[PDB]
Amino acid sequence: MSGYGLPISQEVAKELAENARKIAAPGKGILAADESTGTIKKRFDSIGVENTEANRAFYRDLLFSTKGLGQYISGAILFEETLYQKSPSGVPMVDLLKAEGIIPGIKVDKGLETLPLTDDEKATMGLDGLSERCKKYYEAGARFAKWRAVLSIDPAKGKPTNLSITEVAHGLARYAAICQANRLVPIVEPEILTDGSHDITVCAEVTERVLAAVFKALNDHHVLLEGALLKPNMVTHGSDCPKPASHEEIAFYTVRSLKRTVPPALPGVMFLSGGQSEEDASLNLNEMNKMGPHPFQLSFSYGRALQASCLKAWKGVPENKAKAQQVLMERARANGEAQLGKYGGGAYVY
Amino acid sequence: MSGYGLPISQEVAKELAENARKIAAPGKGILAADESTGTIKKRFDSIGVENTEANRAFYRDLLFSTKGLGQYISGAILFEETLYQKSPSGVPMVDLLKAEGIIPGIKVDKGLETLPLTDDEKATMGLDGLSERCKKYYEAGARFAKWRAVLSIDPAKGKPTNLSITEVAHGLARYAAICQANRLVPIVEPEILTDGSHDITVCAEVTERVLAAVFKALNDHHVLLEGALLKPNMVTHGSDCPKPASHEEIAFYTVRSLKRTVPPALPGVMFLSGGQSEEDASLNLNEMNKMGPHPFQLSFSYGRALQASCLKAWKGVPENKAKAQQVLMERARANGEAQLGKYGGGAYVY
Amino acid sequence: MSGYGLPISQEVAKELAENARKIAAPGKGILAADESTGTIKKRFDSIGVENTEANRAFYRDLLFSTKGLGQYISGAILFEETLYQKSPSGVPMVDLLKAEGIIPGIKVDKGLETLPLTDDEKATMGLDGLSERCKKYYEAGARFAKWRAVLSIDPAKGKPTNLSITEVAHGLARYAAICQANRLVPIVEPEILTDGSHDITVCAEVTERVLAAVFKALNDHHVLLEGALLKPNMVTHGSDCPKPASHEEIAFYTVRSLKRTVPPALPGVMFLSGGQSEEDASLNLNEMNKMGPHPFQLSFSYGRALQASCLKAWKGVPENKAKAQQVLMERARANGEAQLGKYGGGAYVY
Amino acid sequence: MSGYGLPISQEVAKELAENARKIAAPGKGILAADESTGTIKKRFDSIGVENTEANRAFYRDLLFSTKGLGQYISGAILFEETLYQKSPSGVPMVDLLKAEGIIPGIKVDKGLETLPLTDDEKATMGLDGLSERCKKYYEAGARFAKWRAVLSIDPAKGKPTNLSITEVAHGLARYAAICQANRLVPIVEPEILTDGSHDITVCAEVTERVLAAVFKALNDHHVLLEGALLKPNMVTHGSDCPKPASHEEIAFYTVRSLKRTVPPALPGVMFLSGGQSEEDASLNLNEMNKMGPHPFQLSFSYGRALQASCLKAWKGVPENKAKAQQVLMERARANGEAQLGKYGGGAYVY
Repeated sequence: MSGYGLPISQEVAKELAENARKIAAPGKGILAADESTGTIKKRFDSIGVENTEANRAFYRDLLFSTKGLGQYISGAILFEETLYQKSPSGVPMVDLLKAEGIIPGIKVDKGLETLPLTDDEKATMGLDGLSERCKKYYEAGARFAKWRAVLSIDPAKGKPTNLSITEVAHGLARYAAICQANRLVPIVEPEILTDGSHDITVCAEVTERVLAAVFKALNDHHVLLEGALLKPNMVTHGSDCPKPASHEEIAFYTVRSLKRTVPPALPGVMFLSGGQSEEDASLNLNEMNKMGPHPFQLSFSYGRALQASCLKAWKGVPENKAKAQQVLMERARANGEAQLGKYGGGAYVY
Repeated sequence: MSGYGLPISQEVAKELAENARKIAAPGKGILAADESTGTIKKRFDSIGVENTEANRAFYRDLLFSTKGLGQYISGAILFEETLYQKSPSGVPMVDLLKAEGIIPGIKVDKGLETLPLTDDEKATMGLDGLSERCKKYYEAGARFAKWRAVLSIDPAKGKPTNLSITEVAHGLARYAAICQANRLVPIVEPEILTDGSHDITVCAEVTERVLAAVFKALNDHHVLLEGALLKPNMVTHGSDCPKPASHEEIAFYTVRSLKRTVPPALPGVMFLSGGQSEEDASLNLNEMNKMGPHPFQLSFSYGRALQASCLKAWKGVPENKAKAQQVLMERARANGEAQLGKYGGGAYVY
Repeated sequence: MSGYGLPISQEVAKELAENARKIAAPGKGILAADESTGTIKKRFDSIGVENTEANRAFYRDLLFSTKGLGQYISGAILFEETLYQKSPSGVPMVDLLKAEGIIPGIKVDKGLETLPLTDDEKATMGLDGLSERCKKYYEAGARFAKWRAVLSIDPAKGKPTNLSITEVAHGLARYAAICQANRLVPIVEPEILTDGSHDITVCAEVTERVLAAVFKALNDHHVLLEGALLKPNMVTHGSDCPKPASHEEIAFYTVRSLKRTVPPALPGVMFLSGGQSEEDASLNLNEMNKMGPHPFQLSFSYGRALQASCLKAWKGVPENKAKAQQVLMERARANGEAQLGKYGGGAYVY
Repeated sequence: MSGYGLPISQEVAKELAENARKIAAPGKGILAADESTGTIKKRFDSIGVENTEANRAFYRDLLFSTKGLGQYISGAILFEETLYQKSPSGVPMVDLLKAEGIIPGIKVDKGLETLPLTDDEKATMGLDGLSERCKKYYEAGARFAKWRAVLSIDPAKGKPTNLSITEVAHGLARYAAICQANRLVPIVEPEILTDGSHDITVCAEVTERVLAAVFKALNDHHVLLEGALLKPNMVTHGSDCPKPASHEEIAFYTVRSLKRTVPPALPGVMFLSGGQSEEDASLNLNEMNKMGPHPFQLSFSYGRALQASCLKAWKGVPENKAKAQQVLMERARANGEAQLGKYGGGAYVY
């Protein structure tokens, strides 16, 4: 009809859909290694390492040159620096990924900014120049992108407010359509933070409301779900709760929230770990995939939950490199097995 | 949180979800026998039968007393008259349904009314007194309800307009929540009419936009998808097209439109036949279920496509009753087999 | 364009706009005498009068036969019973109104019903058959209509919820367009109740949000603002507050909330009195009209604030009739003078 | 309540409201001199002048050093280059404005970009870094800002589409709130282009729909209308029409469209001239202000309609400077008089 979205290029759509399914491949998930300069500082400060360019290059090479990582990792999200970086030995980071058949991805948002006259609710910035950036990143080897939006739960303050949800959904939908116009699969990340002492049922209600708004906006903006991925938070108690919900509970409410809101043309839901321990992140995903088969792949896009022990094993010490790659492999295998519901553990409500 | 829907009664939710799954049972579908007085007149005029109460009672008894119908029919939608009617032999219509294990359902809308200052776009009326009606109907044996909204495609006139879609979605969401509060599974019927000469791709675009709006509104109104059913139109060419789309095309675009918009917590999509021939209705459903397995049951809620030949065989003649029940069984079996993708025929684009 | 509202009949629009301006006439306002059977019982119980048909007829005749009332009263809202009623002396109620040049109006909503899964938030019912009712009421002499929606403020519960506001706005917009299609000026009444201990600034915020939503919906539904009236609550402290806001404060925040949301094509804002005393209702309106001139008429549509002392003077005693009509005239004059900012009293913040 | 906008700083709000009223001063309007490098090239190519920095500095100095211009010009919108530029004689451009008491303003958008999968419908870019830019611009002397969004009318293509309107409104509301957080009055410019052969009544319908959406979004984002200005298109026939509407018609439909959508807390509507001749722009504004008094100031924010003859008189020739300033004064006086409805000409439908 007149007034509807123009037809997407079949050739572009096929590439997006093929790459989205490759990223959401059974038994595999995403390594989120896209910490910005300031975020990697936090990661590095926790093990007392100077956040220099050489240390960042050493560490990202340690990750991406891990032999056999591609058995469990389908894609790696990079920060812009890393996409154009060489390892200490001189090899481009993207070439390390290609050697393992890992698809490079690129974080494209420009971080967070307070929405005026909210109680420090956040807009995600980055649409300006995004289309041109996506073209350059595709040329450099990226085939998917990531944009992080953030929402808070605070019942006393009415958070997340209508304005927060509307802004998050609008930014994610604009970003996703721009990515697809430039042949990048968009990872849509509406992260609801665990901050607070709310119950898991409150997280479930908020997650549903947010995802319903996000997917309506994706439709409004002509986003191709077949060529997109979702990166949501699992549904959990708030982080100030003294009792973490059981893995069975987390899996139940997470799957329920997704099935109530996510159309099944979407190929993959790649969870963020959002402060969970490495073992919880694996056990929670495993429990969801014992409830399968599902209408979309339920898998992982983990940063902290894939790297925490790796970092602690490396300690900034070059000599600890092999040990560090071994622990990364241990966690990659755990989460690949969890994708299949076959992880053995390591060291209806309406 | 404060400001969200109160929790639905677990006992009510369980009943709704159990009955919705019973209606969307594999190998079965819905007989839509809820023609109002004026609509059954049309049906009867086409075979030259006087639209008297006795003829209506005779015909509905002919349908519901068909021995073995419950093998293929999970539920029967009734008009209010029929819900409180006895067969010519004195048996309540609901008792005929119960004897076959067919769940009674009830049409609860009060028909269509033009939206002011539209080009005869239609609102569905009936919310006033609906909650009280649902209570009475549950007492009388109904366990699901139906509400029909209607949209037109007309590119030159911009139909369906924003106001049409907004009204359809609002009425369906209010109706569905009221039904569930009264322990009735709501069938949500946003019918996009085939009127016009538009292509199947136009029907697909409009269907997507409408369903995205409907399901956002269902979420806004706290409707439990686990205890609801969808009754949409298949995606087809307009009825003024000289070439009907292939069964393969209709199945592809119909499944695609659903997977792009319908969250998989919904248990069943029960298609309306919307003027299609009996054989097309079966072949189109069969073709969709050759593409399975699907995240929800794809089945039928057919009026014309289950009764056309039955009516033509009955001819208002009492003596043609057995013959008429035989042809009804033939079509019920065809469509039950089509639900499984096993109907043998009778007498990716982004 | 294709997809926009069809043009309203110029002849119908002119009648609506002329009658809306007659109702919002300088120095005059509306007598709200449309208490349903159950609401007039409350009014009558407060003075110990049996709520019989004869007593209702006696009292409404006492009101409408008050000589000279038309100097201050432009229109009178009636309950359906009264529109078709005769005075104890045999004169039709509408003929009493016509003799004073008071325009008859008619309440057309069917009362309130809880929205499912809200904390007893209310939908207004009555759209079914409304168009046909409006035709009959126009024939009987009504030239404007009234539909009351209700919202609550409760910060701890997040009231009014998004669903409440969406439903209120949708019902009011549908009702208003149906009225105008039938040559009745719609009074749009989104009453925010005073219940609770919130501050006047909270009432101001909520009133703004509600009115912004209402007027967006009126536009979506093709409502002619030139032929409509608004009946909102004044902006005040909650009724559990021990200190009532000053008349200066109430006037400031009320005018501010209106000027921030109401397009000036609307001819009149006719305030409800919402539990205020007779004197407060007059002084608050007077204070607003000392701040004039305004882009729309600020006037009154008072029930309790025009009748409280009248009822107390009548006491159900026929002999107290003249005294009762005198006190009604006293309050009508007070509020007519308040419309002009000339009431002498009786017995910027961003 | 919890969940509403935090209170705006009273000190910031007072400054914004005072400056907005100063800009919308009776008998005055805005000189729009904010042509970007590429737009001023077009302007300069039409008179055959090389678009060098020195020529731009010469011309902007010619404009802003016009003696007595502040009698008719309350504010001047600048391009960023000009805000930080000195005249050929060495005087900062902002100091020329201050000497005449003209308030400096700054264009802050980053231009237009196609919305993916639309028929070259445009988003306005520029939110990234906007808050930080506004701080710098305030320091440099700017007290108001401008952001231009663009919509097209094309009935056959359904333009402006829902996505276009939603994007325009979202960008304008985000921009306006960010400006106000940084003490800049935002000019909200949703320009509906005249392109096409549509009638004035089509322009009126589209303008209403767009403005209703814009002002709902401004409310959603907590924008202070008391400290904002609107810069809309007048309501006219499309530019391909052989007959331009009468000045009486343009004034009627323009005022009507505003009064149907713009809340009267907004202090000023400062029209763009949008391709009209200098004389039409003045006569159309004059005709609107013969229909006064209005609930907001109706005035001008003219680029082409204040400069066309000035440019043609200058011809890039330095010696033509005084003549050019004289013609600028002639047009400034014409439009200041038109603001009052006192321009003498130069060389109800529902």
